[PDB]
Amino acid sequence: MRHPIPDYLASLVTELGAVNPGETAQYIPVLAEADPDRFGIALATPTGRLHCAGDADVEFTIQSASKPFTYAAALVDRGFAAVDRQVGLNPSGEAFNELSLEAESHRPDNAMINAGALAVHQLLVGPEASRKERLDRAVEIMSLLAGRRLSVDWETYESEMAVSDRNLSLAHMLRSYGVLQDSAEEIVAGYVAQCAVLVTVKDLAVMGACLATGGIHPMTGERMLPSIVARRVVSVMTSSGMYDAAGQWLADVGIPAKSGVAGGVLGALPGRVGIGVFSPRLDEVGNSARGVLACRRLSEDFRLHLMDGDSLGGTAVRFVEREGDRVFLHLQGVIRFGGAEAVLDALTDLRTGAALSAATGGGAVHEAAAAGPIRTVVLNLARVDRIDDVGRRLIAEGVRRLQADGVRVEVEDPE
Amino acid sequence: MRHPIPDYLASLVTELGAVNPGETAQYIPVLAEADPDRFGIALATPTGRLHCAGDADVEFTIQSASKPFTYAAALVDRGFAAVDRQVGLNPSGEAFNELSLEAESHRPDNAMINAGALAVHQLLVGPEASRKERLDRAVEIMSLLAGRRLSVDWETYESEMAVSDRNLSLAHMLRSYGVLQDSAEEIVAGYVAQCAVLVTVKDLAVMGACLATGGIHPMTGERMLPSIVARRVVSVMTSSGMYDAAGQWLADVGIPAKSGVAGGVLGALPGRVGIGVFSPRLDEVGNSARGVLACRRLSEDFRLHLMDGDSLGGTAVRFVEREGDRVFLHLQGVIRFGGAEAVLDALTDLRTGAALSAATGGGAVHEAAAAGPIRTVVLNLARVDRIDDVGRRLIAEGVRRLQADGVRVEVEDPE
Repeated sequence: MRHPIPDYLASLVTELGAVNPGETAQYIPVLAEADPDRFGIALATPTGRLHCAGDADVEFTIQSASKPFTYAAALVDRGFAAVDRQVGLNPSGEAFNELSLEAESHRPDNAMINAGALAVHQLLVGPEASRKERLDRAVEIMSLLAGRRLSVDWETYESEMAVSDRNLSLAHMLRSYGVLQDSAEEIVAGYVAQCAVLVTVKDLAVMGACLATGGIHPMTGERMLPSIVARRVVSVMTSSGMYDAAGQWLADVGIPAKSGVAGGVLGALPGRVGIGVFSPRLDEVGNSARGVLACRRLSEDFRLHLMDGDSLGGTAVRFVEREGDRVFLHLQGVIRFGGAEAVLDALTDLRTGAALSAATGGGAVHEAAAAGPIRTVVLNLARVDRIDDVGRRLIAEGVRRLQADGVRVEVEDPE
Repeated sequence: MRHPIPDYLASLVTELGAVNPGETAQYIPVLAEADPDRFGIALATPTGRLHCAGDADVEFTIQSASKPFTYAAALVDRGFAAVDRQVGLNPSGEAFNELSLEAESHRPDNAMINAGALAVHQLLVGPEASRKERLDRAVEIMSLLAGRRLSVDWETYESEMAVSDRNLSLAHMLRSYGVLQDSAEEIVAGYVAQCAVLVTVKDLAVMGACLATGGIHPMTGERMLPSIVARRVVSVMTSSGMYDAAGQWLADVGIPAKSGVAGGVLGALPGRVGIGVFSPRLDEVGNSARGVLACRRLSEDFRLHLMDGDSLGGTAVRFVEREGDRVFLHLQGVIRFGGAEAVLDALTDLRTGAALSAATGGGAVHEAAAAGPIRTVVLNLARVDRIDDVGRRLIAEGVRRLQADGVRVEVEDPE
């Protein structure tokens, strides 16, 4: 059959496509003269599906939406300590206030604002890295998450450089406070090239999906980033992505995102989807008017929100059977604290010493109390996709306390 | 056997219990002279389990941690429009700045700060509600989520009233801007009594759990609040609960929470747990020193964080079987967009016109491609706990497109 989501997307494109308020970034001709009658959107899932509609295959410079990816590369290349000493985690407007540097021992507020992005670029490969290395590293992280080699639009780059006095102001002030070690010109050029990286709505969706999964690429299943790093990135996207409008945005949209002045909007909702949107015209605060409106629509219509209780929970326990002397407990899904906690409940509801469930979501945990004594328990993990360190330790300890009850425990774990 | 979580909690209490930095709220004798050598913690799960340790059964006034619950009651009693016109969604420090009222058409920044909490109390039952009704309503919402009738500590109340000049300042300024209609004294007294509601660490955990589940009480399974309301409440807890430290808190702890000056800390992580913590001494910014540190520990040790990709996803599809002519697709868990989306993939991977999975978390969606033509599909929902409107519509549309393929579809749905 035909998947309905791509259809929902086409509707939305047609709906919101009816109008085209605002205007394109006027500070440079390349963006000032860009065709405004363009509108695309993409939704990449964890499993690897990519739904889209409209101009979702049209390239445009990523601009600010590049900031979370370089942030991820910096945290990976230098570790949290080195990065947190140069970049804060406080939300704020893009407007620069010197008192903010003198504050919290000299460091821009966050990686989402330009001052922070400059500091992040400065930190890209290492203290002795060259300009070319940091630029390549920025292109590399973005390409790795997109799953294809990306190009830099040098035309937009040069156009931007001719009017980079502001970013130069920020860079020099950062140098003054010891946040930048290389030259203002060098760091600004690197950041400007970084923003000139070309991407389509589909790429942003895929890149967003890597972040939504905790660092796993949805198309290949390879871990591109550590989960803690991906977690920090989406965290700052949420608290600072939409600047001083972040609070209202978290509440009313609930989707961590970041817009770019070329018209692209990046979205990343943990555990659910990667979002890419494209629409040139910006609203009064510089965000893609339709891009931002499209995120708001998806949120409301699909009832998608960071505050959703969409967790495995008790469903971690596929089922529990008591054939006679032994008990068979099967697990499944992505097991972390929530699922592991439920498993511990199952092991405890046995005596080695319905409606409520469904009403909440305890899965087959209730089948534990329902299930001659019990001399052996079999934990089958065949249906379990993966388990984080926490889950492993909780279940490991759970198995340990079973034996302590003089109960035989066999863990059938194919892979 | 013995559940390990309560044991983890005991360790933590002993660990963090080793020291007791800071001091008790000195503004009133009742809190100034309270016994500082007290420390408890509780973790209530969605299914209905309640783990705890230390002084988790010792009552104390809820203070500020009452703000999200009255916020929930106001949104329920008056609807979003009526509340959003009097209360913003912008994070900020507790320090009052008049320009903030003149801003965004006269309304305090958010429900977590005192000015906002006063406006919320003002909105409690209705425009013609009496003082006694609004106070009862505040006690009622809190009792309903705790699952027991709560009492007001009138001794703490009176003690607070003798030094309520500041809250009176806020209330009068709000009246000046038309945010309050009743008298300053009346609204402040209501808010002060509201803060004097007595709770234990276990109650906060349970109350937090109601919010974590989207409004469902974990002990009975009854819906106490609409999901959108519970969602708005946790949203504001996250963006404003920790005031100007919210960004750093989201990133490093990732648990929406709110502390009270009596030493209580409330936590609510969607889909996973309700947190209650108690420890009298406050740090330099007025938060429970150990309470806040205990939340930070749970986050790091259990790897619990709002940015976790802990979702049902493809696990929504329990399994897919092709006996011969017909296909049997079984669903399970809490189905919302994420799970429903996966189901649509299953229905589409059939022709009516492994490692990658586990690597991500597609569950048994892959069994769709793996599964003479196909004349009938059976959707069994017996194992599905519940499904939100979005999921229902997506699956409803999915079934509709199957038939459109001239495929027989039977939905076995016991309950």
